[PDB]
Amino acid sequence: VQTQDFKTAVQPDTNTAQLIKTYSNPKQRGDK
Repeated sequence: VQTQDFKTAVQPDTNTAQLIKTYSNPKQRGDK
């Protein structure tokens, strides 16, 4: 899972979110 370019109030790059993204959306690019 790729990290986002920068953090946002609505979308923080939390470890829990990245763990959920493994099965929810593993193909997200992360390029804003």
